[PDB]
Amino acid sequence: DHSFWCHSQLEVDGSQHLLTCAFNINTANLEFQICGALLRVKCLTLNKLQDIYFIKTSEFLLIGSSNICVKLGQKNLTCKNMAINTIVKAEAPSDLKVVYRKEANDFLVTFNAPHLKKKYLKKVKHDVAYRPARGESNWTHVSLFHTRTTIPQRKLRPKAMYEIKVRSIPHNDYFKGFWSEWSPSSTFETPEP
Amino acid sequence: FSNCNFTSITKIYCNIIFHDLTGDLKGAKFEQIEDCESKPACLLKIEYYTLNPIPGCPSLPDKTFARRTREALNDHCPVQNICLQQTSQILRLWYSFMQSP
Amino acid sequence: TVVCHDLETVEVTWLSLEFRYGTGALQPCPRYFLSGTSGCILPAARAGLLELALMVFKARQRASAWLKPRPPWQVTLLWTPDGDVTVSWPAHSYLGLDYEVQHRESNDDEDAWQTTSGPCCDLTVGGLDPVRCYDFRVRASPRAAHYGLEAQPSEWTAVTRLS
Repeated sequence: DHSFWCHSQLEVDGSQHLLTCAFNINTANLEFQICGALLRVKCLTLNKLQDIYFIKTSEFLLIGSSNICVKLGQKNLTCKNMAINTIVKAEAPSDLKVVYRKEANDFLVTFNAPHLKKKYLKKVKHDVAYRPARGESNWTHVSLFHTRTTIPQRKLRPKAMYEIKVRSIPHNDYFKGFWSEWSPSSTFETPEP
Repeated sequence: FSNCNFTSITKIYCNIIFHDLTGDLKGAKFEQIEDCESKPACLLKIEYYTLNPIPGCPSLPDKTFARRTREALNDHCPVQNICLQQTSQILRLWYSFMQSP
Repeated sequence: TVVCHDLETVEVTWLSLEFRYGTGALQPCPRYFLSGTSGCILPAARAGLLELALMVFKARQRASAWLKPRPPWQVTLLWTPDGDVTVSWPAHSYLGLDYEVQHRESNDDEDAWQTTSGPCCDLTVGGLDPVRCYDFRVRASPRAAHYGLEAQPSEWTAVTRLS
């Protein structure tokens, strides 16, 4: 099986878009080529970096499907058809912060949603996950479309350290794709009751 | 253009071409000349303004918003001041497209 | 200033005003705003270009270019078993609106409003505490790509309190 995955990311370091692909081994003389649904060119060849392949470009039409092919000289080993606009990986949120509010007896969780400042995919659904840092527990998840939420004190054990993190996924009637990477985990402590 | 998939074209416009158009205009605005009262009729005008070059802005059909417009129609239909002026005209026909039955 | 109220009327505020739709004959304001002129109200047409002449002032746009919708008529709040709150409202009689739903803890400030957006005619607000009280308010916001950048959102609805 020479199966592979790809995801796109819109407006990474400017107006340019990022395409990333990688194999599910050895990259012996193997190259990735994308053809179709580009603005000024017929095809592009991705740039190899360690175990992954990527291209940063302004050439994506974001309309229609492309053929992504693993090639050796000119032989197609495997080709898959996919639309750049349907494999969009969201950017992870940042500046995750937790503040204990004694008067409200709760924890205020905040983070920044980078898509808000972007042009094409501005709206994502967020997934905040938290659990005690020590021991085995099922993560509690909270689904949001906004960038603050609260956790009631009573919902948590007292005098314990919690781990918390957040991720995002596209929420758009045209752009579709994948969960972002998790943000870095923050930790916070609950006081005595 | 009466047989075009207007729903698909709308999604491409709303999520891409619109942003491309407003991005190029950068707040600049003018006045329109002609309007339209139906989606097929609006698409016809939009296509004409977008993909036919005009004196003073020959590169218009090669702009990103224009190429994307061309691809959307294909897929779903069976002097800097001059460039900006035309872009404003095109944008306002889209508004008419969006508001028309 | 020019405002097209809910695609029903166009209200112009500043003199004498003439107007026409299309390329027909200019017509006088049917009902001037007079002091005791300060402005004019005229009918909105869903199609055709509205030309305004106050020449001391000129404009030429679809009436919808200045769209300010009426606020949503009545907001409903329904706690779901998920722990989410579904906010819903009646649809406008025309397309091209986004709705902004704001909420905040009922004890909180006027600077503590959280916003979410979506199309008609409902959306979900998650992560709220079931034992706390929340204030909700809604306004309709014309989509830039639909009506242009000269359109503006409605006033907020009166607060609706959830327990």
